[PDB]
Amino acid sequence: VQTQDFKTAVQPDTNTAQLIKTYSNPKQRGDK
Repeated sequence: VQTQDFKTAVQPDTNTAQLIKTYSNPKQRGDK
């Protein structure tokens, strides 16, 4: 899972979110 370019109030790059993204959306690019 790729990290986002920068953090946002609505979308923080939390470890829990990245763990959920493994099965929810593993193909997200992360390029804003």
